[PDB]
Amino acid sequence: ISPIETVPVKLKPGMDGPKVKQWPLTEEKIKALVEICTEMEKEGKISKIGPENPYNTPVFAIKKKTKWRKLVDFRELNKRTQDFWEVQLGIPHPAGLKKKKSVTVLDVGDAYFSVPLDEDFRKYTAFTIPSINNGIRYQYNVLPQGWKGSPAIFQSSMTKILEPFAAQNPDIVIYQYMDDLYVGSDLEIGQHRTKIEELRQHLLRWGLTTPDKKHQKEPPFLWMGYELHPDKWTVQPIVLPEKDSWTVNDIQKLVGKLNWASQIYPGIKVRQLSKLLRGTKALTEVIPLTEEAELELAENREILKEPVHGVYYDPSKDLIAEIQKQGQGQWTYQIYQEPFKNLKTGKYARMRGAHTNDVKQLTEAVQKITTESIVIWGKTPKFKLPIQKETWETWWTEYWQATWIPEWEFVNTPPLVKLWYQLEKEPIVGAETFYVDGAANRETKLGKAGYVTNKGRQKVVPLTNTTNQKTELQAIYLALQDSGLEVNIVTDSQYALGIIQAQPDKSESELVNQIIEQLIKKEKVYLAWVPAHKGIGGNEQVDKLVSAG
Amino acid sequence: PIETVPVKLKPGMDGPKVKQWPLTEEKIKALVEICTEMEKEGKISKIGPENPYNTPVFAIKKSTKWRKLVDFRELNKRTQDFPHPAGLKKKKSVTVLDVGDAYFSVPLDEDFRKYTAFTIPSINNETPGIRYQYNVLPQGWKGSPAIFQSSMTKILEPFKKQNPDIVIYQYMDDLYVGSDLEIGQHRTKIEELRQHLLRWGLTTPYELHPDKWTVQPIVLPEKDSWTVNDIQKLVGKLNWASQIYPGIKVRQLSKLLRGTKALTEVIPLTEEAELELAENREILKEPVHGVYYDPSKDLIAEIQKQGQGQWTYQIYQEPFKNLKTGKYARMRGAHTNDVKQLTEAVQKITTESIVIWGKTPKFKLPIQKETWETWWTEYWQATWIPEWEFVNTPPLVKLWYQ
Ligand SMILES: Cc1c(Oc2ccccc2OCCn2ccc(=O)[nH]c2=O)cc(F)c2ccc(C#N)cc12
Ligand SMILES: [Mg+2]
Repeated sequence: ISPIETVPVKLKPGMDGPKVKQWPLTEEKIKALVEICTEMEKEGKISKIGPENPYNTPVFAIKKKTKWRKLVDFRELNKRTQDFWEVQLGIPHPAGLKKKKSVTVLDVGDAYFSVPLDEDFRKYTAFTIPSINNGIRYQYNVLPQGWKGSPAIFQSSMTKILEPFAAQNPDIVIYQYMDDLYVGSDLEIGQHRTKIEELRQHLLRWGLTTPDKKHQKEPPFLWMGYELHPDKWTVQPIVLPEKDSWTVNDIQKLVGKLNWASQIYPGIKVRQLSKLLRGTKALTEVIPLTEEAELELAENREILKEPVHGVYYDPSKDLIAEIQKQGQGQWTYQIYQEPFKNLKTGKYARMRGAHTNDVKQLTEAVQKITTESIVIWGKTPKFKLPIQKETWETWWTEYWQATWIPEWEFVNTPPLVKLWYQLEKEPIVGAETFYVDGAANRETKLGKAGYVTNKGRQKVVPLTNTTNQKTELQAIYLALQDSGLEVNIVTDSQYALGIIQAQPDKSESELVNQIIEQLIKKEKVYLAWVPAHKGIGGNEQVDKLVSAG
Repeated sequence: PIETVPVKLKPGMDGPKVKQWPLTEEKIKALVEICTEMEKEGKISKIGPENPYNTPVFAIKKSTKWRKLVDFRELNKRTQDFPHPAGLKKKKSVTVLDVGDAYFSVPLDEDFRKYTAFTIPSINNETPGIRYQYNVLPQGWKGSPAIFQSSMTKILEPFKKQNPDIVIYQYMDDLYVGSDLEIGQHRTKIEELRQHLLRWGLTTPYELHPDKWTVQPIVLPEKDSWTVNDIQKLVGKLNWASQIYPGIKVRQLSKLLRGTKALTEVIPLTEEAELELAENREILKEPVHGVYYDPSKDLIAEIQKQGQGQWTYQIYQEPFKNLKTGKYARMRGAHTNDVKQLTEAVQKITTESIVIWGKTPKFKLPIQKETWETWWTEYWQATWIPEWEFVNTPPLVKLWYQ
C-alpha cells in the first residue's frame, strides 16, 4: 500500500543503525509475538528479512490487565535518527474555538501503521522474535510505534492527504491533533453527517479507518484536562489533596493544578505556595507551610467549591479584557466578549525584582494578556482598567523605562490602582535637611545608621548582623522617622538611591516596607545624592560620625 | 546563473532552530499572500518534516503593501565565509539604497537550502505552521551579498569609473553612496546610479549627513542663582566626568558647601569656584585621549530615556571609553509613544554604526523583553536586525548624559 509518498529519512551523520540484542522472553510472549507479527505481515505492515541484516531492536509483548499488545523499544534507534520538524506541542485553547453548529470527532485507528516508511531506512527497524533453542527476523514497512519520526511524518502525511478534501469543502473546518481529527460545520445535521461520511470514505481511500459506528465520542468531550460542551467549555474537576505534611513534589503538583484551574476559575492565588517552592532542593524533603500559604490554599478551596464554565469565540464581537487587584502583588483578569460570559480568566503575581509598585505590575499584567490574546485569537483586546488616566500617564511619563500602553477605558471599581506617594522633583524650602549615612563591618556584621541635620540635630542607631546596603536603607528610614511631614534627605548610597527613586509600594524586605509606609505618611520628601568621601559638607559630618565611629 | 556557489557552515555546527513568534491574523494573512506569490515565482518551496531547522519571520510595512522580513541572525552567526572604507563617514551626503531584490536572481546552493527553513505560524495552534525553504539567495542572509559581490562589482564598475570621488560601500541589502557634492548634484548622481542599476535589471523600489555627527561634549548647567542642591548636582556630575577627563577638580566648588546647610540655601559662586567651573567647562571641550576602535571587539550601544521625546545614547567597546555619543529627538504630534521612539532610535544608531565601523552594535534596551518582542515590528523599517538585550540602569546615568 503505497499511495502515500514516503518522507526521506536519514540517520545522524557518522552513526550506524542500532544493534541492541534481543532479551530472552517466555514462551507465551513468543507465541503472541509470532501470531501478531504474522497478522501484521499479512497486512503488509512488516516483512521477514534475510540473514544479512546486522541491525536489531528489542521487542516485547504484554497485556495490561482481553487483548495482547506488542511494544518495541526504539530508544537506541531514536537516539541514532535525525531530528524532525517538531510535532505540535501546543494544543488549541478551547476559548479560541469558534462555535460551530455541528461537531464530529474522528479517531484514526492504527494511525502510524497506515503510513509507509522510507525504503532505505527500513533495515534499521529490524527486530527479532526469539526461538526456544537459541529466531525470526522482521522489519517494518510502516511507521513504527515509539519511533522518533512517526508523529511528524504521520502529521505531514495526514495534512497532504487532507488537502484535496479540504479544497473541495471550504465550508468544513478540520482540526488535526495526533491521531484525531475534529470536524466542524454549520450545515444541516443530515448533510453534515453526509460530509462526515464523505471524509471517512476519502480517508479510507488512503488507508485511514475512522469510527464505523455512530462515532464513538459524544458531547461533552473529555480532552487534555478539558470538558468541551456544545455551547460551553470548562476544566476537568480539580481535586486538591489534604495532607498534614507536604513535600516539594506535592507542592509542585498543587501549584500545577491551581495554575490549571486559574484559566477559568477567577481569583486563584498561587504566589505564597510558589514562595514555599523557592527551596529548589530535591523533591523529597518536607517543606513546612507558611500561614499565608495556608490562607491562600484555603481561599483556593473556597473558589473551587463553585462550578465555572467558559464560552466559545465569535470573531464578529469585540475582544475585552478586565483586570482586578487580588492583594499583595497578585492580580486577576477576565477575557470576554459578552459582559458576564467569560472566554477565559487568568492571573499575574510576578515581582520580577525585589521591589515594585502597583502600576508597574498592572502594565506587566496587560503585557501578559496582550501576548496571550495574540496567541489564542490572533488579535489584541480592548482594556477596561481600574486606573485613571492621570495616574498611569504620570507614571509612564516619569518612568525611565520604555512602555507600551494600549487604548483603555477607566472602570471605577475599587480597589483603584493609584500612586500611594510621589517623591519631590525639587528640594523643599523650609523643610529640615537630613544628611544620612550607614556603615557596617564586613567581618563582624555589626553596623550603625545615623544622621546630621542643618538644624544641628545628630543621631546614631546601632545595628546587629547587617550589611552596608541595609544600613544605608536603615539610615534613610531613620531620617524618615525623626523628621516632620516635609523632609530633605541626602545620601551617598547609589544602591539606596536606586531603590527609593524607583518608588515601590511593595517589597520582599520588611525594612523597605517600613520605609514605604513612612513615605506614604509624609507629605513632601526629596531625596538627593552626593559622591561619598568628597568633603561635600553635611555628608562629611555624618560620615565622620558613623563610618569610623 | 546555473552554477551555484557551494556554501558551508562553521565546523562542528548545525543549522538554526529558532522559535517562530506568534503573530496577529493580519500579519499571518499578509505572510500567506506574500509566500504564495513567492512560491509561484520559484523563490521558495514547501518542505516536509525531515527538515528540523527554523528561522523566524515577520510582517512589516517598510508603503501600504506588506513586506516580509526574515530574522536570519542565528543563521548568520552559524554561517560564515569570505571591506569597509573609513572615508564614508567623512562625506557630506550619504544615501542608502535597497538592492536586496537582486539576490532573487541567483539560485542558492541546493545542499544549504534546508538551513533557510521558516514557518508561517497558525493562530491558536489550530494547524501546524506552513513551512518553506529558500531556492534563491534570501534577503537578510549575510551570504547573499558575499555571493552576489562579483556581479555587484561588475554592474557598479562603469559608474565608479565615471565618478572616482564617490564612495560606495555595501552592507547586507543596502548600498551606501557618499559624496561631497552639493545636495542637488548629489541627488542627481544618486538618481543616475539608480537608473543604471534599474536598466541592468537590478530593482531598487533615506539620506544622511555624517559630516555633522560627533561625540557630544559634556554640558554643565548655567544658573543666575545656585542652591546647595544645585552645587551638589554639579559636583556629582563633575566627579562622574573626572573618570573620563583627568584634569577636573571640585575642591573649590565643594568648599562652598562646608558645614551642614539646608538644601535650598542660595550659595554665591566665589571667584575661585567660578574659576574652577570655567576650567572644567574648558577641559570638557576637548575630546577624550586614548579611545580607539577595535575591530575584534563587540560594539555596545546603551540608550537612556530622557522624557519629552528625548533619548540619549552611547556607543563604546569598553566601559567609559565612548566611541560615540548622541541625543535623538522626535516631535510628538500626539501620535508618538515610547516604543516608536525607541525603535526609530535603535535604527538610527544602527545606521550610524554601519556607516562608521561597518557593523551593527549590541544594544542594551531600556524596555521589558516581552513588550519589545511584542511591538518592535510595528515601526521597524530596516532590512537588517541588530542583536539586543534588556536592562535597567536608571539611577544617575540619565541626568549625567542629559
Ligand atoms: C469536537 C472538537 C472541536 O470542534 C470543532 C471542530 C472544528 C471546528 C470548530 C470546532 O469547535 C468549536 C467549539 N465547539 C466545541 C465543542 C462542541 O461540541 N461544539 C463547538 O461548537 C474542536 C476541538 F479543538 C476539539 C478538541 C478535542 C476534542 C476531543 N476529544 C474534540 C474537539
Ligand atoms: Mg556611605
